[PDB]
Amino acid sequence: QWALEDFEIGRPLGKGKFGNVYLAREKQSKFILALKVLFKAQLEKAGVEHQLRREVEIQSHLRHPNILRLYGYFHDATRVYLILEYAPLGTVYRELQKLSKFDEQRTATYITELANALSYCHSKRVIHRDIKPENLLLGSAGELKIADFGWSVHAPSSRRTTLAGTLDYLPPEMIEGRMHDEKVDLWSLGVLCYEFLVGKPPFEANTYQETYKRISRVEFTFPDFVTEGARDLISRLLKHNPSQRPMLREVLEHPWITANSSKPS
Ligand SMILES: Nc1ncnc2c1ncn2[C@@H]1O[C@H](COP(=O)(O)OP(=O)(O)O)[C@@H](O)[C@H]1O
Ligand SMILES: Nc1snnc1-c1ccc(C(F)(F)F)cc1
Ligand SMILES: [Cl-]
Ligand SMILES: [Cl-]
Ligand SMILES: [Mg+2]
Ligand SMILES: [Mg+2]
Repeated sequence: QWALEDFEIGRPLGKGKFGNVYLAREKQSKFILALKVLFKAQLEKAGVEHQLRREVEIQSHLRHPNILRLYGYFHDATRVYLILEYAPLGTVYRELQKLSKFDEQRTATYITELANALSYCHSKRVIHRDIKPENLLLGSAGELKIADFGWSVHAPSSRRTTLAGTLDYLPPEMIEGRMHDEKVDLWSLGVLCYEFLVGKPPFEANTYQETYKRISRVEFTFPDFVTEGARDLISRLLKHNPSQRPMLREVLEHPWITANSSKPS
């Protein structure tokens, strides 16, 4: 169906390990979108063809206001193209670097939107497993949208692919290569809440080996300015035993969230 000739390419929107994303406009409809370009050669080399198919299949059937749309795909002799919804206000990552840290109302609103989107995902037993600021985009009204479903699977699961970059957002069971389920996303939710309020993730360290150690032992402390309500929520989410982590309904109905968020469930 679609081919490259159907689109006019614009400015670079961002880069990932494999993804090279551009602003684009479809010629006949003038529809503005984001084009995610991947190189077949590096995809074959890393042997992650299965990750790309899972990304296309899972994301294209999901329909939720806080989840980025995937309209379609096409491919030539060298590249693969994903046709995505364009997010005009950029990443949460960039926004965090601008402001250094978010206030309690901004943080609570983001968490509510995340919890809403994850609740929808888990209802189909879809787990994301790669929730971090670079993969959270912002709509035209500043609303949060989850993207990059390249690591997503159906629960329960093991891990068959090599862990690439940072360990900062992964729970002990995933890092120790053990079996895991939906509760991995809730650990990540706890890591984000901390980083949103503090300015850096709770287990950050100088080396891979040390970050590994702090995560498996759950070693984190709060700065003085973090209030009692925030500490309660974060402490509940960062449990070593996954079955002790709260349900998403509990997060959405937490007194600190309900008092500070500006959006409903
Ligand atoms: N729909 C989009 N709108 C705006 N920017 C995007 C969009 N998709 C991706 N980007 C930018 O490109 C970067 C990489 O996209 P992503 O799909 O996460 O690539 P990868 O899967 O290689 O990590 C993101 O961090 C973001 O900054
Ligand atoms: N042809 C090659 S080579 N390496 N990956 C591919 C590939 C990966 C994903 C798809 C997709 F259909 F899911 F979109 C198609 C092709
Ligand atoms: Cl290109
Ligand atoms: Cl306190
Ligand atoms: Mg990404
Ligand atoms: Mg990816």
